[PDB]
Amino acid sequence: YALMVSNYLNWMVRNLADMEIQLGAVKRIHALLKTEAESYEGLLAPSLIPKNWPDQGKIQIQNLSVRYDSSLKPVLKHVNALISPGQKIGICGRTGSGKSSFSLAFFRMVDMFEGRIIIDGIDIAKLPLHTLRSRLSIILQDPVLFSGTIRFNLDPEKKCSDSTLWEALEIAQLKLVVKALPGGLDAIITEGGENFSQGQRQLFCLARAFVRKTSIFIMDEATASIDMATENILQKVVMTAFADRTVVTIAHRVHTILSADLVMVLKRGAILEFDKPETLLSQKDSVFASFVRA
Amino acid sequence: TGLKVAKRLHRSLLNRIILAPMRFFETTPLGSILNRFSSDCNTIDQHIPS
Amino acid sequence: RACTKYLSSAGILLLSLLVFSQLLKHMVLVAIDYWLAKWTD
Amino acid sequence: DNFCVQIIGGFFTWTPDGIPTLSNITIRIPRGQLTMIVGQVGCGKSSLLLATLGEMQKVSGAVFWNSSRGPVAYASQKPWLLNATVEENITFESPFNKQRYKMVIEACSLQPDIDILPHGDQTQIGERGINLSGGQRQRISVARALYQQTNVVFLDDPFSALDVHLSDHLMQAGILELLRDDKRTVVLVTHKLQYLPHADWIIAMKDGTIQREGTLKDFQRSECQLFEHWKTLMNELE
Ligand SMILES: Nc1ncnc2c1ncn2[C@@H]1O[C@H](COP(=O)(O)OP(=O)(O)OP(=O)(O)O)[C@@H](O)[C@H]1O
Ligand SMILES: Nc1ncnc2c1ncn2[C@@H]1O[C@H](COP(=O)(O)OP(=O)(O)O)[C@@H](O)[C@H]1O
Ligand SMILES: [Mg+2]
Ligand SMILES: [Mg+2]
Repeated sequence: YALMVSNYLNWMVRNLADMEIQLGAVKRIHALLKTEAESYEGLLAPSLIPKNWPDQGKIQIQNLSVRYDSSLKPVLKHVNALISPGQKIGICGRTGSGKSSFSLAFFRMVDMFEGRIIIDGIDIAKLPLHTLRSRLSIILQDPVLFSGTIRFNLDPEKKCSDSTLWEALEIAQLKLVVKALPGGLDAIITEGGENFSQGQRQLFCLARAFVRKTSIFIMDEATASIDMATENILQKVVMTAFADRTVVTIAHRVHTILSADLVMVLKRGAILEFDKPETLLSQKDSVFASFVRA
Repeated sequence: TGLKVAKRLHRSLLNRIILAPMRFFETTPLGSILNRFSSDCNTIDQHIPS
Repeated sequence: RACTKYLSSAGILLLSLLVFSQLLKHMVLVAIDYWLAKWTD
Repeated sequence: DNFCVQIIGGFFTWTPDGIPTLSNITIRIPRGQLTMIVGQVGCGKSSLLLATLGEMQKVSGAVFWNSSRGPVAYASQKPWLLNATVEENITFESPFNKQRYKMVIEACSLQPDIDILPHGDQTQIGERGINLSGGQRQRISVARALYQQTNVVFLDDPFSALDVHLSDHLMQAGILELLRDDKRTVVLVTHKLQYLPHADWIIAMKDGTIQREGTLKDFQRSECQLFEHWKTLMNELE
């Protein structure tokens, strides 16, 4: 047994140091395991939520002021607006005016420390996050694609048929491009969509939102990576295909929202102007007229 | 013991990450989150039971 | 805490079975060597 | 001679043995001038930019450099940021030259951004650093491209993440003033057609080929349809 001490004292000390290093990895996993979670429960009862709680698409915004964290500056200050169902709302302003946080406010991705967003008579703070975020579609400015087929990127849960996917691709000007690929809807999108262009990746994300077929679409500078020629026909076919649906279009180019029903001009997180573009362009001193003229 | 802890810790980590807010994902670098699945999980699955 | 996550994930029954079985196996080996020492005399 | 890059009959493929993504590429980029590549989505613009750089496999044709390509200041369409600071990303392995650094900061209008962040001009950027807005990533990449003393600048959609004022100030103070005074070759892929009057040379692309290559006076007679189409998009293009 003394020879075993001579062989195993070193092995015991080595395994103790190793076990300390392994418990470091367990410690890092537990430290990541104690991170806070979003409140997915929701105060409103699931029976009180109808089967299609965006029944028509009415949006009321009452004294909304949002921020991203506690002890941080509110990126929106006293936002108050009404959106009748079926109305098209163009949102314009300079970069940094809180108009993407406005789009994120409908999905509760920002800290709404005061104010309410009532959609069809239901406050969205009372609702579960999956319930809120499943009945609304958003198109971010930056495309996010995943590895897999085109069918997997448009419909990962396989809840829609091939005709719906082809309508979504045809609206997003990708019928000919996807049909030219030999797989078709089974054509492989690489990690981050590197086998497609930036505009084609963004059109894939637009078609990804067109599959869902909700009542409220929020297009947050979707056509920034798209050329003007195909942007105009894409805007026209989105307006015709979603004529009965409330669309909140955030304009990378202001001339795209000249045909909108109402235009929300944001200045430094405050709605300076919220009116029809025909009356808004009639005023010479209006900021929206300076956006269109320059 | 190694199989049980290796299953349960990855299940808990994967379920707790997807419920964390986007403020956490923007603040924390993705390497710090991903290395728990890559290296620390590899230690717990393989190196720790040995 | 964070260092004790492995013990809580293992559970009391599995961890105590591991410790008890290892201790009993090594004391059985000690008993075998002691009985061999008594036998050789 | 008087040109920077030239391609004669260039067939280039992304895939090793697939259909050529570029066909019959014939470009004559002038040196010290602004060349603008314009076209629709997925028509070969970034592919042409990377076919001159040798990043894409060539099937046929010839590529000539009269600058043996040498360095080319490149701002990719997806902005690439190192794990270092704002200043190290803009400088990008170059001597500091604070007088030029202030001009590059003001041309990209990055001065209000470095008046925020916990350590302005020294905050770590990218992975393991603070997350930026997409416009800020775009402007730091463009500031890296504008800062260097490279004869050739390649810009691939620098105005995608920016609004009207930032793009106009970057076009005027950065491209038309900072780059022109150095007599620098600028090749600018853009979807903003309002800057076509500021272009010395225009390369129009269509389905991975050169549709028409010339000045705006050339497009007024050679391609009447595309000229009028451009005029319809932006509401006599002199
Ligand atoms: N890295 C790549 N690998 C394979 N195919 C690619 C790659 N990049 C582009 N392609 C394909 O080659 C064609 C040309 O794309 P390209 O990169 O030239 O786009 P682009 O004209 O710059 O796009 P946009 O203006 O929409 O950003 C497209 O049909 C695209 O699918
Ligand atoms: N993830 C974030 N965390 C903290 N603050 C943010 C975040 N995203 C944006 N902001 C803040 O919001 C302001 C810009 O609002 P934003 O909606 O991004 O404007 P725009 O829509 O014009 O890009 C910035 O001053 C920035 O500080
Ligand atoms: Mg934005
Ligand atoms: Mg490109």
